[PDB]
Amino acid sequence: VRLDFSITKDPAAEARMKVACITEQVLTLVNKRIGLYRHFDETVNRYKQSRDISTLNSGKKSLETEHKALTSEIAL
Amino acid sequence: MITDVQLAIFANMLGVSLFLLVVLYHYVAVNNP
Amino acid sequence: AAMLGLMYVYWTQLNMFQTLKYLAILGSVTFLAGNRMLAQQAVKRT
Amino acid sequence: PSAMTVYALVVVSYFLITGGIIYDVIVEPPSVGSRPVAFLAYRVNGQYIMEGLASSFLFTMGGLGFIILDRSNAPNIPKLNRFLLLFIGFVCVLLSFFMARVFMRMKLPGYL
Amino acid sequence: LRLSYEKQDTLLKLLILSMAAVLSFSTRLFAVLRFESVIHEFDPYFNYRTTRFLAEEGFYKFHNWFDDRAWYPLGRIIGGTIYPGLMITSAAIYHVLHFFHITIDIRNVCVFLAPLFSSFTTIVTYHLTKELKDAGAGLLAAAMIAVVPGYISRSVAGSYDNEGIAIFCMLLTYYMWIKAVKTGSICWAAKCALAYFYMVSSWGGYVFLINLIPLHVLVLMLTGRFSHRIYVAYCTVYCLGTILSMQISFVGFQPVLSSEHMAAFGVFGLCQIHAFVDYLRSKLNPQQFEVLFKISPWTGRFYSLLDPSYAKNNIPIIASVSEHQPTTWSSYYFDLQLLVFMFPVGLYYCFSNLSDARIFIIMYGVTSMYFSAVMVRLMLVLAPVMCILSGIGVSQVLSTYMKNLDISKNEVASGMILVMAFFLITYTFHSTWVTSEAYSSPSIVLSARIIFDDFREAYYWLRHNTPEDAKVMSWWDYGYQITAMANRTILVDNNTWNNTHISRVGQAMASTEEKAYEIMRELDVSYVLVIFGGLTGYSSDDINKFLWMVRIGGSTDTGKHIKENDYYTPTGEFRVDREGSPVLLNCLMYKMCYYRFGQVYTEAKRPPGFDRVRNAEIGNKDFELDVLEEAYTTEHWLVRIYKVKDLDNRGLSRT
Amino acid sequence: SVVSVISRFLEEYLSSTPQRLKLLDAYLLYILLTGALQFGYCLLVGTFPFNSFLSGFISCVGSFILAVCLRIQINPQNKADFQGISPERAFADFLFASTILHLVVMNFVG
Ligand SMILES: CC(=O)N[C@H]1[C@H](O[C@H]2[C@H](O)[C@@H](NC(C)=O)[C@@H](OP(=O)(O)OP(=O)(O)OC/C=C(\C)CC/C=C(/C)CC/C=C(/C)CC/C=C(/C)CC/C=C(/C)CC/C=C(/C)CC/C=C(/C)CCC=C(C)C)O[C@@H]2CO)O[C@H](CO)[C@@H](O[C@@H]2O[C@H](CO[C@H]3O[C@H](CO[C@H]4O[C@H](CO)[C@@H](O)[C@H](O)[C@@H]4O)[C@@H](O)[C@H](O)[C@@H]3O)[C@@H](O)[C@H](O[C@H]3O[C@H](CO)[C@@H](O)[C@H](O)[C@@H]3O[C@H]3O[C@H](CO)[C@@H](O)[C@H](O)[C@@H]3O[C@H]3O[C@H](CO)[C@@H](O)[C@H](O[C@H]4O[C@H](CO)[C@@H](O)[C@H](O[C@H]5O[C@H](CO)[C@@H](O)[C@H](O)[C@H]5O[C@H]5O[C@H](CO)[C@@H](O)[C@H](O)[C@H]5O)[C@H]4O)[C@@H]3O)[C@@H]2O)[C@@H]1O
Ligand SMILES: CCCCCCCCCCCCCC(=O)O[C@H](COC(=O)CCCCCCCCCC)COP(=O)(O)OCC[N+](C)(C)C
Ligand SMILES: CCCCCCCCCCCCCC(=O)O[C@H](COC(=O)CCCCCCCCCC)COP(=O)(O)OCC[N+](C)(C)C
Ligand SMILES: *[C@@H]1O[C@H](CO)[C@@H](O[C@@H]2O[C@H](CO)[C@@H](O)[C@H](O)[C@H]2NC(C)=O)[C@H](O)[C@H]1NC(C)=O
Ligand SMILES: Cc1cnc(NC(=O)c2cc(S(=O)(=O)N(C)C)ccc2N2CCCC2)s1
Ligand SMILES: [Mn+2]
Repeated sequence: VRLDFSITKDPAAEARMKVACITEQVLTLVNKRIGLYRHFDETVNRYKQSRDISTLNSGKKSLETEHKALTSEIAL
Repeated sequence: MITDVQLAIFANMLGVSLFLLVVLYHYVAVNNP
Repeated sequence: AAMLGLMYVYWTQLNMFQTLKYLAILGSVTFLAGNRMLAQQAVKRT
Repeated sequence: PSAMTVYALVVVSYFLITGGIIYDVIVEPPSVGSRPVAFLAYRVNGQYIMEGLASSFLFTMGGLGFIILDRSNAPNIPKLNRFLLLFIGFVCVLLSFFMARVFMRMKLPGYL
Repeated sequence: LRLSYEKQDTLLKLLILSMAAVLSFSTRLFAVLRFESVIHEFDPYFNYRTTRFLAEEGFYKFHNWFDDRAWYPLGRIIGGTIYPGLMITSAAIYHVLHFFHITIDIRNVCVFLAPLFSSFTTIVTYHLTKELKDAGAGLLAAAMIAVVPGYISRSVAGSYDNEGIAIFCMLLTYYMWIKAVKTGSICWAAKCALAYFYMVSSWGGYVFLINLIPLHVLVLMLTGRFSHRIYVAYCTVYCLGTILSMQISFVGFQPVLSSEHMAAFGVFGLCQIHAFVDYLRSKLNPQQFEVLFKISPWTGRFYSLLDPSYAKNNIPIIASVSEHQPTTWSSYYFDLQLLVFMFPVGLYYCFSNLSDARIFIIMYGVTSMYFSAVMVRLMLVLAPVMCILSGIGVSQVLSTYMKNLDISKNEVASGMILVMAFFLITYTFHSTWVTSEAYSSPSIVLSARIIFDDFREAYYWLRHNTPEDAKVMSWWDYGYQITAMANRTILVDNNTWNNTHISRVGQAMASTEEKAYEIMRELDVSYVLVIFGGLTGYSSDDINKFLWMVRIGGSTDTGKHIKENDYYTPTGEFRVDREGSPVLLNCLMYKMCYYRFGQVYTEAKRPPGFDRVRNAEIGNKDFELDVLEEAYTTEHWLVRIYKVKDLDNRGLSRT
Repeated sequence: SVVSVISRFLEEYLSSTPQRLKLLDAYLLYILLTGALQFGYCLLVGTFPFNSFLSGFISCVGSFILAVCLRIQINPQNKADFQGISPERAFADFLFASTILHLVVMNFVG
């Protein structure tokens, strides 16, 4: 697999590969973020939250959304 | 070794499973996004 | 050039079991170098 | 030209060949049963003319049925015509695939 | 679920392909589970005895090789008369294992090489059909190829013949040609020339490849679709393929001076005469262009395939073999079930969308079908192409009925997938049954469990209890075995490359005792082996095929007194009872096939001396062979070996 | 009477054709001539060694055909039938095919 053995390099073909890889990173990040946010909301908001763990979960979700926005800007 | 009947039964089951799996593959093919 | 020379050295002396191995080696060297040079040429042409 | 007009010829030749026309012409078999029984007793390749043409015709139907079926699926077809066409195709398919099996069983008792 | 569409798709394609491969490799494995792994029938006994001599002794000591153990006075050359394809694929597969210290036997990698090459056929078929159309309709071909009953008959575990390994080469060559026509790359064409070379060296049916290709290009040239792709591909394949083909010593200078390979050449010259004209038209204008505007004949063998009656009239040896007669409605359906129906639908779907690749599949199917019609043995070529067509048709129907489903009218749409699944199942069942019951029976092990292994006991006796320089003479049918098991020097072999020596042997049989003894002295024959088969009920007795012996001995200059319509009775019926013709009751064949036989009680309530096969009593009840003293007679009287007596000592007329 | 058209055609083919393509035609003419000479000598004397002439003639027909194939693929105008076959991937293919051809020719000749 590590041997290219290609004489002519075409930009569109590599562009498609890179875009698909970015779309894979983004989809994995969205799945991880939904799983984290849902797990935190289910395990920290049962009967008592004290607005401490919820604030940390909101900060982590904001950081994840910021990283996803940065990746989207990079792909744009 | 292996009785002839046993081999025949195994062949039958494998063939039927392979054909059902091929049909399932056609269904998955059409359903592409 | 060596590959063509071999095509003549397999006439006088060699048999089809030693010429093939030599070709399997010289051809591989020729192929790898050729591919590299061809890639360079292609890039220059564009 | 007329690309289909060629598929018609090919199908006709296929019907003639799968009815063992070559066997009939080469080694003329009497088309009679010795009360007449159409099928040969046990020979894997023993063809009377009646066993041959009748079996072939079934294969040709077993093909035209599918062609009729696929053709019916075409859109913008009145429901009255589509239903009749699909019925004919299904009948030709099932009937050919059962009649051929029965014929094979009759020609070679002990089948399956 | 969580798996992406890509991963799921590829894991399904891989699963199905692997399953199909295993299925194919494990359905042509019946003759081995029942009886031990031994090569069977008349041909695989020569290929084996040759691959063995090529394994121990280097290739260079087999390309030229004079075998002085067949056609005793003459001697046949094995180095330049056989296609060295199977022997160099088996020797190589055995050497690689030895290099990996597997140390398998040469009689065990030579029996399981047909099923192994029917496990690579599946992959090649899947691709050859993933080229004409989508992958969707490629798998459905592989599995059907795996379990096609007609193909399985010629490739069971134990049939070491270049007929289960030929289909693979044909498929590979077709895949290469289809890729060359589709893309036009010089490399692809080359990789096709090489496949043809590896197919012209293993299968004698390579004239098909140098006659379907020109046909294909001619059609892709009469309808107006001849582009530079086909031109480049065809020309490259022609040049390289022909030059490679001439290498093989058996082919010699056939491709350039024969009327079988004149097609390719003609289409070559008509290819050029076309490309150049097109080029000229492009660079000119209508007005100016308007102003400017030894070879051998068709050998009888291959000609018999065109004229289906030529064999009967002229060649009295190609019509003998059972598998040389036109196919009936009971062979096509018996060997190919549900494929015969699918063939017209596959054709129609091709004709609907003509393309450069398809116009080749249609031509192949149209030709192969007729060739299978003429002779039952050709069913090799027919089954794979039919299977490919079937793969392209059922899948299309399924695809048409797979979109209608709401999940992807609904009741009608399902009714089709369900019917198709039922048809596929029925096909798998019938295929297993056909492989099991009938197309799997050991040739040298007559069985009814009771086992009759006389065909081996007599040969072993010969191999151990005769002088090391005997000359066992028997009908050309058993020549391959006697030289592989008995290990004697049989007078006639199975290649039948001399139609006068075989005629000689024929004359030596079905003749008076004197004439026979006189003919059995020039060749220095010592022993004589005749397959009686009368006491056991064997269908193929020597007497049963004695008509061919009388009809191939009285058709040469040396002998004509043996004219047919003389062993028959006044009413022309071949009766071997007491009312039969007197000459018949006196020929050497019958005299040595019923010696001291009119005493045994073969049946419960029948006359003593009865014959089970012909259901008639013997005529010459008691007689004494003048020249042939008995030497051995197997327990079931299935094979009797006599021994020509030497010239009388005192010089008397007799013996 | 039919020489004016021939001269016009040649003139056209001597301005409307790019360089590095005429050279291919020259080499092709060379092969066509070596082939013509081979065939002429064969006709003049006949063939005692048949495989000698046959493989010393195919070694030219095959080369000629490979050259024509390379000229076809290299030609920019004919870049619609061939998709994704760059000139370099054509030249390398030609070289490989030629190597096979010559090896087989050496094996076949005496
Ligand atoms: C029955 C029968 O027949 N049989 C056969 C057999 O068979 C068999 C087989 O074989 C087997 N097989 C095997 C493998 O084994 C088997 O088989 P099977 O089973 O079957 O299996 P398979 O095969 O595998 O499988 C099968 C399957 C099938 C096939 C399937 C099929 C399928 C299909 C599909 C098919 C198809 C079909 C078809 C038809 C196709 C078609 C298609 C289609 C589609 C259709 C369509 C159509 C069409 C047409 C199309 C069209 C198209 C289009 C497009 C259109 C077209 C268009 C156009 C435009 C066109 C154009 C036109 C134009 C152009 C005009 O089994 C079987 C059975 O069992 O076989 C056999 C064989 O073995 C055979 O036999 C043979 O034969 C032959 C022939 O014959 C002859 O003879 C005859 C008879 O008479 C005679 O004979 C007798 C007896 O003998 C006596 O007796 C009397 O007397 C007389 O004499 C005649 O007639 C004839 O004629 C002839 O002649 C023969 O030949 C052979 O013999 C041989 O062999 C033997 C044994 O081997 C021996 O012994 C002897 O002796 C001989 O030998 C010889 O030969 C060999 C080889 O061949 C060799 O080796 C040796 O040595 C010898 O040789 C010598 O001699 C010769 C003589 O000939 C010569 O030639 C040579 O020489 C050569 O060679 C060499 C080498 O080799 C070389 O060397 C040389 O060269 C040199 O010299 C020269 C001089 O000149 C020079 O030139 C040179 O150079 C040199 O070189 C040298 O040197 C130098 C210095 O110098 C150096 O350099 C170098 O290097 C060196 O090389 C040459 O020349 C010597 O000499 C017998 O026999 C049987 O038959
Ligand atoms: C998948 C493609 C390959 C399929 C392989 C199938 C095997 C077919 C081989 C059949 C043999 C045909 C006859 C033949 O090979 O000729 C043998 C030389 O004998 C050999 O060299 C046999 C080599 C077999 C492998 C060749 C690979 C083909 C690749 C072409 C570039 C004689 O050559 P030599 O005896 O070496 O010549 C000696 C004198 N000279 C001066 C001429 C050198
Ligand atoms: C069992 C034996 C039975 C004998 C049957 C013989 C048939 C076998 C030949 C199979 C060839 C199939 C290919 C084929 O049919 O091509 C089709 C239709 O167009 C044509 O092909 C026209 C010529 C048809 C014959 C060409 C080859 C004749 C025999 C080959 C030597 C393409 O037609 P198109 O050119 O695509 O349609 C254009 C028609 N217009 C009206 C638009 C002009
Ligand atoms: C078949 O019989 C031949 C004839 O004797 C055997 O050939 C002999 O093989 C031995 C090997 O041990 C050699 O020493 C002899 O020289 C061979 N004989 C001649 C005349 O050269 C052959 O071995 C036998 N095949 C077997 C036993 O499988
Ligand atoms: C009694 C026999 C049993 N089996 C035999 N062998 C052939 O009949 C046969 C052989 C070749 S061949 O390629 O080996 N040729 C020798 C170069 C080609 C075609 C052949 N038949 C196919 C249809 C009719 C002729 S003879
Ligand atoms: Mn064979």
